[PDB]
Amino acid sequence: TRKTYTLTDYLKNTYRLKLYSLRWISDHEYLYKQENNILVFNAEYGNSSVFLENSTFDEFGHSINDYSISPDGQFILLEYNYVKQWRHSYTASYDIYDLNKRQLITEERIPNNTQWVTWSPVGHKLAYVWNNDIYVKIEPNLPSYRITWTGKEDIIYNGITDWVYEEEVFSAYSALWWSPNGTFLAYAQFNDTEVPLIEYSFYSDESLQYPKTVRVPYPKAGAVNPTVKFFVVNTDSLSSVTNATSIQITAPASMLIGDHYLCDVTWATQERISLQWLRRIQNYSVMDICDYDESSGRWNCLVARQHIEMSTTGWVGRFRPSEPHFTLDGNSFYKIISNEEGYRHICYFQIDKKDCTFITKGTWEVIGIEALTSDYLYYISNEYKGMPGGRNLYKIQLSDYTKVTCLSCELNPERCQYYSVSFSKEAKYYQLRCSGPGLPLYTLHSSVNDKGLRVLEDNSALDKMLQNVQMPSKKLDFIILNETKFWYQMILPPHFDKSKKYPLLLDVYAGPCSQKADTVFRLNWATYLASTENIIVASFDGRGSGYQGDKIMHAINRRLGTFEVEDQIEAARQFSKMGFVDNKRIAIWGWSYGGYVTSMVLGSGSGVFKCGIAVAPVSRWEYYDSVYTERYMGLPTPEDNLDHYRNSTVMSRAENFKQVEYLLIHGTADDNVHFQQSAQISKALVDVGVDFQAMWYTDEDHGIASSTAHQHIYTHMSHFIKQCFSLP
Amino acid sequence: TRKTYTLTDYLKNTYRLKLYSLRWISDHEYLYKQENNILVFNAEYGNSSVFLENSTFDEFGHSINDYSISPDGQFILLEYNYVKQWRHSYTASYDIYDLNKRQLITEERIPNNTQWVTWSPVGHKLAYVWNNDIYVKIEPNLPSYRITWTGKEDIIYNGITDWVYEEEVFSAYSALWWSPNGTFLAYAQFNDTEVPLIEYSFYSDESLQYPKTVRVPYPKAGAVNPTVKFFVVNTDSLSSVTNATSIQITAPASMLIGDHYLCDVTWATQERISLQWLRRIQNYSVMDICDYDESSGRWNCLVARQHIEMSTTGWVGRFRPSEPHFTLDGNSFYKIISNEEGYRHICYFQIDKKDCTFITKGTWEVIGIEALTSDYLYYISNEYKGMPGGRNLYKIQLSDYTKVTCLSCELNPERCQYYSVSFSKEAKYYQLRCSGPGLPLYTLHSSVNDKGLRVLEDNSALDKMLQNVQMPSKKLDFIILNETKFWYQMILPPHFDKSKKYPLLLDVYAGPCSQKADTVFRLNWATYLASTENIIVASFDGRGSGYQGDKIMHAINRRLGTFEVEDQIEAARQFSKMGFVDNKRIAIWGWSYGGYVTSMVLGSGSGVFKCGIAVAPVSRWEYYDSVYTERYMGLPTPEDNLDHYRNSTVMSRAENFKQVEYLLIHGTADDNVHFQQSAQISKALVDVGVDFQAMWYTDEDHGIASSTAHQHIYTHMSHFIKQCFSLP
Ligand SMILES: *[C@@H]1O[C@H](CO)[C@@H](O[C@@H]2O[C@H](CO)[C@@H](O)[C@H](O)[C@H]2NC(C)=O)[C@H](O)[C@H]1NC(C)=O
Ligand SMILES: *[C@@H]1O[C@H](CO)[C@@H](O[C@@H]2O[C@H](CO)[C@@H](O)[C@H](O)[C@H]2NC(C)=O)[C@H](O)[C@H]1NC(C)=O
Ligand SMILES: *[C@@H]1O[C@H](CO)[C@@H](O[C@@H]2O[C@H](CO)[C@@H](O)[C@H](O)[C@H]2NC(C)=O)[C@H](O)[C@H]1NC(C)=O
Ligand SMILES: *[C@@H]1O[C@H](CO)[C@@H](O[C@@H]2O[C@H](CO)[C@@H](O)[C@H](O)[C@H]2NC(C)=O)[C@H](O)[C@H]1NC(C)=O
Ligand SMILES: *[C@@H]1O[C@H](CO)[C@@H](O[C@@H]2O[C@H](CO)[C@@H](O)[C@H](O)[C@H]2NC(C)=O)[C@H](O)[C@H]1NC(C)=O
Ligand SMILES: *[C@@H]1O[C@H](CO)[C@@H](O[C@@H]2O[C@H](CO)[C@@H](O)[C@H](O)[C@H]2NC(C)=O)[C@H](O)[C@H]1NC(C)=O
Ligand SMILES: *[C@@H]1O[C@H](CO)[C@@H](O[C@H]2O[C@H](CO)[C@@H](O)[C@H](O)[C@H]2NC(C)=O)[C@H](O)[C@H]1NC(C)=O
Ligand SMILES: *[C@@H]1O[C@H](CO)[C@@H](O[C@H]2O[C@H](CO)[C@@H](O)[C@H](O)[C@H]2NC(C)=O)[C@H](O)[C@H]1NC(C)=O
Ligand SMILES: *[C@H]1O[C@H](CO)[C@@H](O[C@@H]2O[C@H](CO)[C@@H](O)[C@H](O)[C@H]2NC(C)=O)[C@H](O)[C@H]1NC(C)=O
Ligand SMILES: C[C@@H]1C(=O)NCCCN1C(=O)C[C@H](N)Cc1cc(F)c(F)cc1F
Ligand SMILES: C[C@@H]1C(=O)NCCCN1C(=O)C[C@H](N)Cc1cc(F)c(F)cc1F
Ligand SMILES: *[C@@H]1O[C@H](CO)[C@@H](O)[C@H](O)[C@H]1NC(C)=O
Ligand SMILES: *[C@@H]1O[C@H](CO)[C@@H](O)[C@H](O)[C@H]1NC(C)=O
Ligand SMILES: *[C@@H]1O[C@H](CO)[C@@H](O)[C@H](O)[C@H]1NC(C)=O
Ligand SMILES: *[C@@H]1O[C@H](CO)[C@@H](O)[C@H](O)[C@H]1NC(C)=O
Ligand SMILES: *[C@@H]1O[C@H](CO)[C@@H](O)[C@H](O)[C@H]1NC(C)=O
Repeated sequence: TRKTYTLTDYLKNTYRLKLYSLRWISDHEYLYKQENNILVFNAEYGNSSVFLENSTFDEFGHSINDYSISPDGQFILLEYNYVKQWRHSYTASYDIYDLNKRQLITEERIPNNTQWVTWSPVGHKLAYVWNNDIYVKIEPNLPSYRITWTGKEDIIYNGITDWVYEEEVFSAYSALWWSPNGTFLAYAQFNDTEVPLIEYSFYSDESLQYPKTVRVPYPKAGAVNPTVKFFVVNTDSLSSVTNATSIQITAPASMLIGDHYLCDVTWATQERISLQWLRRIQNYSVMDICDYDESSGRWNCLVARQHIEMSTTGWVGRFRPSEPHFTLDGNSFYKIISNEEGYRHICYFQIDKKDCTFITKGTWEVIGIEALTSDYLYYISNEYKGMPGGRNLYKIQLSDYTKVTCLSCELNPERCQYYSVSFSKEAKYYQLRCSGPGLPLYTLHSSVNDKGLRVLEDNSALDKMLQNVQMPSKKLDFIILNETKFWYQMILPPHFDKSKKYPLLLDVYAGPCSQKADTVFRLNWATYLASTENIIVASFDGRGSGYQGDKIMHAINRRLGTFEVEDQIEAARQFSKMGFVDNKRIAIWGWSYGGYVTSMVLGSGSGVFKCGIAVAPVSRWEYYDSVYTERYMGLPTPEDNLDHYRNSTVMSRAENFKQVEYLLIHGTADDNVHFQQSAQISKALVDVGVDFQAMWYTDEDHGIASSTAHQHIYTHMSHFIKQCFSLP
Repeated sequence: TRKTYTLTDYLKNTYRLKLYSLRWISDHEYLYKQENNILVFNAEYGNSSVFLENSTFDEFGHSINDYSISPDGQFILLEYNYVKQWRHSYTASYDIYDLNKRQLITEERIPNNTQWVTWSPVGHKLAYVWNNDIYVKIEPNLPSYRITWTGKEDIIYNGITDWVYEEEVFSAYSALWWSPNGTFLAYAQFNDTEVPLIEYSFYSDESLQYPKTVRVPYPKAGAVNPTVKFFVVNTDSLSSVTNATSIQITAPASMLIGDHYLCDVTWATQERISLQWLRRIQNYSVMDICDYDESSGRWNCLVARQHIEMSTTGWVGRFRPSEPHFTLDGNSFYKIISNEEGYRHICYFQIDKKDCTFITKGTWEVIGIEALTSDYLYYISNEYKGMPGGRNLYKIQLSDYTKVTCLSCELNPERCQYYSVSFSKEAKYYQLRCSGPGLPLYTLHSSVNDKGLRVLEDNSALDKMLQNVQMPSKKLDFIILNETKFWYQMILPPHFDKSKKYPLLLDVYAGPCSQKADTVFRLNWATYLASTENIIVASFDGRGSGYQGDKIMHAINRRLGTFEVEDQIEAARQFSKMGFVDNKRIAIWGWSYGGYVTSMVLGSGSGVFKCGIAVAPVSRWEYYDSVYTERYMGLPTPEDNLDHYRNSTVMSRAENFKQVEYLLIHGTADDNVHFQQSAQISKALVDVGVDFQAMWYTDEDHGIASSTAHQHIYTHMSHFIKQCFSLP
């Protein structure tokens, strides 16, 4: 009786998870799409109205992929012809619709194949990138002003990031930043002239007779990196001059001496901007704070306002130096930095004083600063119950740091331990997003008195369905190794019986500053494996994992492929010693960094695992990109860390794979972890006479997320796992 | 008790067939390499002498890949630094050693990276190609004369073939032809300027940070083909002060009207050369016979000497128009052509006469003309016992065509039914090479009275080893289909018992004019499957197969992927009805064209096959090269045969694979059948949700022949077949 969570359930998404995505358009109103039409909600009372009826664009002749209302509510940007590129980048067509006179603007329209478009933060100015050059339109129906003329495909990028900056630094395609009231438009320019190209075939539809060769500037570890420059243009002067001047802001001398990166851009006030630069050896960063000089029309960054951030134990920041949050007057800012103990906490800075004051502290960390008002700073941390895998919203009194209120901890402690938040424009209201351990719960709250206004989405519908299925349970706990505690989670089959021996699958990622043991509720492949196949799926956060202090996170500095790999093997030993695991049936699998660790574990000769699956794995660090790799590994040169680069490859352990069953999978169009990486693993295995299973996914990328391939790969992996555990 | 022939025996070659490869140097002597030393043998008595010491180059410094003694015996070309290119092409370095003065020539030596080299047919002149240009050396130690100056990598080829001409037309890298006494040097010139390039990644050794992109001019079906020109140059009148003059021989107007190919070059006399041209629509070819004009210095090809060869049912020739065999005075010639019954026989032509006289006839075919004297013409045919899969040497009296004598049929009928032959210079002697059904047997014979002089190699050593192994047997027979007989062979497990049910694997190629059912003795994968796994391995020759007349061969004209696929299913259906076949365990596998047919069969929905394996298969004809594809399919244009091109793909049958187990294999560096072909197959399977097994071989080409890859692919396929058949 009562069905279980099956593979088909997962692949067909029969049990749908509901969410509540809103867009604040002011300090007390937000937009919500309720069945193809845009509604506007009054936060205060919960009442609404139709902002844009679903029939507004039926004869548009195109499927609108997304929309964007200008800050002043006067226009709406319609995106269509969406064509995905990398992780964040894509191109599209755009039309502007005048919401007042209800008409679609047909003159001086945004070009087709536009790479990026953004409204000014105030009013309705527009800035967009086309053919790698920046353009600005003061009015939707007027001609654009071209800002740059150097744009050149795969070579010069104005206003948009190149491959590595998009993926590893800004996690965005856009590289432009409007000043608060929209007067200035700041942007970065990347030059990839000497950056080597990764080349791979793209087969496309069957009708393409000759395969296409995709070529993208991609700097592998130790190769020539793109160089970068920063500029600011006064958009208010565009209609007064024929060719507005882009004033350059040069990097400090400490960065110019060698290769470096621009890693953060954050406006402070209408005439003050801050920039952080990072040396290619990512343990030294500098923040400049630059002011507009109204008499010279130039930007100057006083050395008395420069802030240095460096690390003696690792790289700076979790993945990059943190962003500052300036007070209204721009004279001070809050920033998350690692304290003397190695834990990331909020530090209060005066712009012209080098010593900051920490406003939080403890053996836990601040995840992020969410909002700042004249009286309070709101942040998310894992302080609650000392659970590094939990997240809660807190409020600290700027006039009395001992006054810290946890705003989400006790709301529903059993159902909610992992929160995310979304504040209105002036932080007058905030939407809380609970994502576990129970079903996601979305709520709205008033900042003036921190009172709950109402439940936005409680997922009652799904709760109703799941009651008729034997769902698995999840356990989150820790084990103590060398005096330090390390967390793990287990997806346990229904009616779990600890007096039995269950087969165990270790689900691993384990890249630096990652966390696989948390309180988030997920419906994924492990759900089906535990529920239907009675398999225990475990994950462990060992050395190198984040949110637990630098002692743990920086333990793998300059040594990827060691401690995080070993700790995974040790975790499996610990789990077997728990008594309910069948030592004859322990498997391991991972994707991406997880594919690498899995492969390293399978080739360790530990004898602990019977089989494993690596999906799109890194196989040798010299094949991965510079920014990410070098951050942890330094440079692959004899004078630096070449020996470890050469000693941490999967290929060097090929012989040991004779002891296990291995399934290797990779998408041929992977622009991130090149197919090359798995090509070298398979070749090494063939060379030592090792048999193994393999699967390539034609034209799929690092995500192997196309609908058909997603279903195909998880189906293939399920058969392999079931076979290895002989269920069947 | 007696081991079996195992997979390791196949992979490690424990049981080696001995050969006897001799090189005729005159009408009565030949060279044979024994114990690394080159000996010269007197054919008449069998006595020998050492020709060159295996130690002469003891300290040569390089590993000699091969040697080539000049016609006059005065010099020996040493080949080293061999680097393989495609199926026949490669580059290497060469040295010339003087046998008389026992000295290595050190002045004016052949360049490194030479693409082709060849002695003149007489004496010791040399002609070689380097950087795509032709050079001639009258003396080994003198400077060479540059014959061509237009050589350009991947664009202009002088004296060497481009990819398609190498693979599909000449089956050689060489595109130069010396006149009989070495006076003239004829050569072709290929222009691939507008030929599209196939591009694919080459990963190389682990140390290569960025994969390289290989690109080769390769015309896929319907694409722009390379153009060709033919030249003749007098090597007796070269000057070191003036650039050699090449005389062009243009193709006939019936050829110049559209795309065409040069398909054969054969010298008739010291001053007469014959050339055959073929239209891109390969059912029309023309032979020109050209004579040197001593007063003009030009070459004239009289129209009265033109010979047209066309086909109304298919293409011309087996794979191309056959080569002519001219008489001593070059006034007449013998050439194999399809007769009015559609059977290939020898026709006797007068150079200035249109009608030729057939000298052989019957429901069987001449395989090739092997030697010609004033009294007899020697040839190989499958006439004996009406077995299309057998081959014997015959001679026919030119003065009375009714006098035909079989020279090998009765030598040893039980052990020998498949012969190839090698005649000395003036056909005074001939070496017979029996290759089946028993162990290979090499013998020497004298033509005057067809005496069997002696046994050169009888493989008695191998015979002694095989008596201690349980070897499989081979059954060759036929089934009837619509009053027509089609042959098949079965490799039967040792101690075959017709009262038992054996699983069966259909080994298929089935390309046009192929033959898989024959009397040849082979030690291969099938030998192991039958001997050790007790699997019957069968092969069948259906419509489209060769050596049985055009009625059968041309049955698939303009329709590949139809009758040849259906006939394999029909054969399996019949075998499944036999008492000794387990109809629950019938599999099919093939490589290359056999990979295509295997895939087409598995996606047929016939229900006869449980599983199958396709290695480097063609999946849609538009992806394969023009010369081979168009020969059978015409052009992929709506006005020609595009519909069938689109209806004969593997991809369109994806859905029907849900009922079978399929293993798809392909080398990533396949320059012949591009990985693309399998990449589209897998994508189609993923798109309809059908699970399957796959394996790519990094950097392997169409042969997947490197030692490690070879062992790995056959090990992997063995596991697949055994699992499919439930064999321990
Ligand atoms: C939500 O409902 C309120 C209450 O009816 C609307 O409030 C408006 O408030 C102004 C000033 O207080 C009044 O003068 C208006 O008369 C009210 N609106 C109307 C239509 O009478 C508010 O407009 C509603 N908001 C949404 C998004 O529907
Ligand atoms: C991008 O960087 C390249 C250098 O990598 C710059 O190109 C050089 O430009 C100078 C002067 O124009 C030439 O003398 C050099 O020959 C160029 N070097 C190379 C390798 O091309 C280029 O100017 C930069 N582009 C921009 C817009 O800054
Ligand atoms: C606007 O100003 C920029 C910068 O002065 C101009 O860009 C220069 O263009 C010239 C050739 O026209 C080049 O020699 C320079 O190298 C360019 N400099 C930069 C920074 O790009 C641009 O051409 C001007 N646009 C117009 C319409 O005049
Ligand atoms: C946005 O901020 C800019 C910069 O402070 C404002 O522009 C300045 O306005 C003052 C007047 O208060 C002028 O004296 C300066 O010449 C302006 N400077 C520049 C660089 O333009 C601008 O007015 C603000 N925009 C809005 C809408 O308030
Ligand atoms: C190869 O054949 C050619 C052509 O038949 C011979 O060249 C001719 O030789 C005679 C002398 O006996 C000359 O008078 C002709 O002018 C030559 N013809 C040409 C085209 O050169 C040549 O002698 C023969 N070579 C050998 C080694 O026998
Ligand atoms: C050689 O083959 C071609 C193609 O099959 C024949 O040419 C014509 O082909 C088109 C279709 O491509 C048909 O519509 C015509 O009926 C075919 N015949 C003719 C005369 O056009 C061509 O006839 C063949 N040549 C010979 C000598 O058999
Ligand atoms: C094979 O044997 C013959 C003798 O039967 C050898 O001798 C003949 O050839 C020699 C040159 O090759 C001559 O010098 C002899 O005069 C000649 N003898 C006769 C009776 O004809 C011959 O050389 C031997 N061949 C080899 C390759 O060793
Ligand atoms: C090789 O073929 C090319 C192209 O067929 C010849 O060049 C011709 O084609 C060019 C376009 O690719 C035209 O722009 C040229 O006008 C045309 N003729 C010349 C002289 O370029 C090229 O000459 C051929 N090369 C040889 C050695 O025959
Ligand atoms: C072809 O290349 C080879 C390899 O460079 C040349 O051989 C010489 O090899 C020695 C070592 O064995 C080197 O020290 C020399 O530098 C090489 N070159 C020379 C000129 O000595 C060879 O000379 C080249 N030959 C031709 C015809 O190109
Ligand atoms: C999560 C992390 C982040 O928060 N900020 C910066 C960039 C986004 N982030 C990343 O880790 C990106 C990395 N390229 C992800 C990553 C790591 C790895 F080892 C691979 F093989 C492939 C891959 F895609
Ligand atoms: C045997 C045949 C011949 O005798 N003469 C001419 C060329 C050599 N010959 C060929 O068939 C060559 C073809 N490219 C072989 C061939 C056919 C096919 F369908 C493939 F997918 C791949 C392949 F390599
Ligand atoms: C909005 O459009 C949807 C179609 O997605 C339709 O079902 C619904 O009835 C519409 N609702 C309103 C209020 O127009
Ligand atoms: C975009 O492309 C379409 C079709 O190519 C064209 O009709 C339209 O006018 C283009 N719009 C712009 C702004 O270029
Ligand atoms: C930064 O890293 C390099 C490489 O390990 C190191 O030599 C240098 O001392 C580091 N700088 C600091 C401040 O730790
Ligand atoms: C031979 O022809 C080439 C090609 O044009 C030319 O460069 C060279 O100088 C010529 N040599 C003589 C001696 O005419
Ligand atoms: C004869 O047999 C062939 C196959 O051998 C089949 O395709 C055909 O339909 C049959 N009938 C005739 C009249 O050819």
